[PDB]
Amino acid sequence: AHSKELNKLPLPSKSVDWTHFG
Amino acid sequence: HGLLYAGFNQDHGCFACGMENGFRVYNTDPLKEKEKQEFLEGGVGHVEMLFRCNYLALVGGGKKKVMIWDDLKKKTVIEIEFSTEVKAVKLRRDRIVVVLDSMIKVFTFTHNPHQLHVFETCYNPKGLCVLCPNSNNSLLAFPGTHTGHVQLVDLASTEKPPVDIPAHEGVLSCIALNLQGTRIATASEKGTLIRIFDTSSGHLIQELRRGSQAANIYCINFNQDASLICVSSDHGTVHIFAAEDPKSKWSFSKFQVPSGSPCICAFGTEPNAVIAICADGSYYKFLFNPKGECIRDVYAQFLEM
Repeated sequence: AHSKELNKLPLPSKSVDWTHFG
Repeated sequence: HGLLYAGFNQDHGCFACGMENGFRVYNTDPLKEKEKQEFLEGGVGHVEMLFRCNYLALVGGGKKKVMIWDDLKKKTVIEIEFSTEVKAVKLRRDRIVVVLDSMIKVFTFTHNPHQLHVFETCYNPKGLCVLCPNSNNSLLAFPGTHTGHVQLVDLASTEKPPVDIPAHEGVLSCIALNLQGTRIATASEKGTLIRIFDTSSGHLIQELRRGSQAANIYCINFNQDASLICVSSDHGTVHIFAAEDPKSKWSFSKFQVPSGSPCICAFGTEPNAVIAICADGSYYKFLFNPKGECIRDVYAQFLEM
């Protein structure tokens, strides 16, 4: 169910680094 | 030069450049090159940022394919192609907004996007569209079919009727949203009058005049508190107005970039700063006093750093 939620979530919620450019 | 596109992000703290060999991401104030991912063959004509995260929306040379690029993974993660040409792309944490010459399509930010809404616009070759990224405000504003009118839509509560603002009487040339997503600026092709409306009401908050001669407006942007506003016009001319005082109709300051190349304008780190990114690869920082006079003045070629 966790993997099901992941594939149905926005990509910024899955793999992100909000300080990649700062 | 190689510069095909330049645009600010959502907090105006960074700006990205589409190049013939790839793309570059810069810090607005102070000027610093953060990333230059070349080898991207095609010629990037539009770059959209989602603040300082790793996802960038890129429009190729053919202008028929939107590509989301994960700079961390150094690869394209999402690719949406269109039969018509893509004029602009706007980003937010849960929605991907694509601007076409005749309509606006809102997709999801998933691996296989899901088109959620379709909004109709007039002929929009400039790609005029603004999208509030603030978590508490999913506002989308675009040119309406009524020539001169602006249509506002809340991407969260879509069932509510839209807001048709009879802004101007001619073709719209520029639109801008404040950082808080509460006020919108408009400009017609005549470019003699600038109008700011309330996004939650739809009434003329303030009207401002830049000049008598008809000029083509390029870029408009508020500051943080939406008290000041900067407007760029032909020949790299920038006017700085005050927005929260009906006792002011003109710009209290006005400057021109040294090269005279047309530019985009936004306020910098200092509260009295205005940054101008010109098409010829010029970076210009302008500091003004309360009366509007120039104090400091920084100029550099950002493409050569």
